[PDB]
Amino acid sequence: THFDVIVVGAGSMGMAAGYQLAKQGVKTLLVDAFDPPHTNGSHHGDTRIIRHAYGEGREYVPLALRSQELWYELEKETHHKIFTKTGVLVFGPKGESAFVAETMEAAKEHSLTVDLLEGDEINKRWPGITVPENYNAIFEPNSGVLFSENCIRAYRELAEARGAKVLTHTRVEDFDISPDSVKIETANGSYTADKLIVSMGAWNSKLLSKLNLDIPLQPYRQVVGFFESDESKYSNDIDFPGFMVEVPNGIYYGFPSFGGCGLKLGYHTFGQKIDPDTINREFGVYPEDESNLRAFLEEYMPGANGELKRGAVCMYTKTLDEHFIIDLHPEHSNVVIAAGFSGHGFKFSSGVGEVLSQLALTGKTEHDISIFSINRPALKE
Ligand SMILES: *Cc1cc2c(cc1C)nc1c(=O)[nH]c(=O)nc-1n2C[C@H](O)[C@H](O)[C@H](O)COP(=O)(O)OP(=O)(O)OC[C@H]1O[C@@H](n2cnc3c(N)ncnc32)[C@H](O)[C@@H]1O
Ligand SMILES: O=C(O)[C@H]1CCCN1
Ligand SMILES: [Cl-]
Repeated sequence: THFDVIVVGAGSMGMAAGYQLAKQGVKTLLVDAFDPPHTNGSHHGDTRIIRHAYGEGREYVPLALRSQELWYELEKETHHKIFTKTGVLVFGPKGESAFVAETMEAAKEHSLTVDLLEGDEINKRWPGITVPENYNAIFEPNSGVLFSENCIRAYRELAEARGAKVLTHTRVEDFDISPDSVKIETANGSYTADKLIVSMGAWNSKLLSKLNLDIPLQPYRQVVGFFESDESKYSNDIDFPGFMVEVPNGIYYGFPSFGGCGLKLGYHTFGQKIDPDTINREFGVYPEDESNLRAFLEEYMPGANGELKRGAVCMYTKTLDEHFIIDLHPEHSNVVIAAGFSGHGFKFSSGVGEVLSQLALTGKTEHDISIFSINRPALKE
């Protein structure tokens, strides 16, 4: 019940941190409210996009590239499938998309490998896409799709084999922080360590107040749907890409069909404000769930608009500036916080696990994480 490090929340970020700590022989306890991977947090629905040319900001590119190399390393270490190089297509109306423009600027700044296309060039290259002639695109061939549940399961199995312990179905209810130690309280007992990593996903919005932190964090209910599609156009086997696109009523993202699962789509810039303990996790309970998806499909990917095969309900946790929080607690250098991933953190989770392990062990990281500071002005109302 004493450890070197305790990770609270063994999800996307926490489980990666656990792997990085265990690989260094650091005796780690991970505590999760469920049994990860699971369907109650932010990491299910099978698949996640990884992009390198980064439309949310060119400053994420180093972490994206480091994370990509870590995912290739993970592929080699496990029998679970980690990554498929689908490429990622980004498109939008010419001159009317900040996301597209920043994606292009990031690629230029970092000498990333991309193709530039416009109008009917897009429809011709990828049968099944129907964009207007005034749309332009940037395609990144060497990014792709992560199997997110498999990533967390592989990190867990590898960490446990090296002696990490995973206490499941155990909610942390409170914390007690001292100068020279950390303590968590649960119904199944209290545990102590030298250092704490706090990575509770959407529950960071509810429980960071138990560490005397007051940070705006808003959970959002974000659905995805898998649709019966024309496999001769939308299969990964015919090189249909992953995508993240801007259109006049917002940003949508999606995935090619893998083994006939259907094209998967989500709507990024809308979701319901929720609390993670009362969210309705059934797909289709609000009319928007299915209708906002088919509105996009009928316009832009009309042969991927068949029967709904599967739906899922997941959560984002947004900061006011939609940048992450990765830092030491301002009052407690033995406490590390990972929060506020704002709907775009999974791809970085391998690199973030490395950052969190460095912060926990040394109070520093070799990564540049200034944009993720817990003290920055734009976090606050
Ligand atoms: C929901 C979603 C997210 C998403 C996305 C599509 C959807 C529908 N598409 C993405 C994409 O294509 N590419 C990408 O890079 N990101 C994408 N995202 C976002 C991403 O999935 C999230 O940013 C990321 O998963 C956040 O990870 P985090 O580690 O913060 O969250 P988590 O995996 O849910 O893990 C939190 C864990 O904490 C446990 N927990 C909660 N409360 C407690 C307490 N009290 N005690 C102990 N454990 C606790 C949870 O159970 C969970 O396992
Ligand atoms: O993180 C990404 O790549 C996009 C996909 C959906 C949400 N954010
Ligand atoms: Cl998130």
